[PDB]
Amino acid sequence: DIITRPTSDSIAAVANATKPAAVVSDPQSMKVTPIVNPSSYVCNVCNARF
Amino acid sequence: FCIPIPQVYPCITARRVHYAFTSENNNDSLFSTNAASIDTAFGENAAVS
Repeated sequence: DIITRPTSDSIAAVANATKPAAVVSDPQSMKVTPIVNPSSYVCNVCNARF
Repeated sequence: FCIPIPQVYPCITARRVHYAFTSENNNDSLFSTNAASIDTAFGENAAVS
């Protein structure tokens, strides 16, 4: 069995105040495509693709 | 082939990923760069030969 005593209002306010965005969009981002192509999947034994 | 466009001011360039590049100097067809400007700051600073 579990319970959850909610945190005090004060500390919650402080914590929510400081929350930078984890995913920001900027034009200079050092883009790198996937190493393996995610589109096609090849049967490693009979080379049949899907 | 992919080539950066020469710029006329010191800019901030993003790190890029390149794969292809030849083995000799096959660049003779290039005539000039930034002809209308006063100087090429970052890119290939080609001038009239």
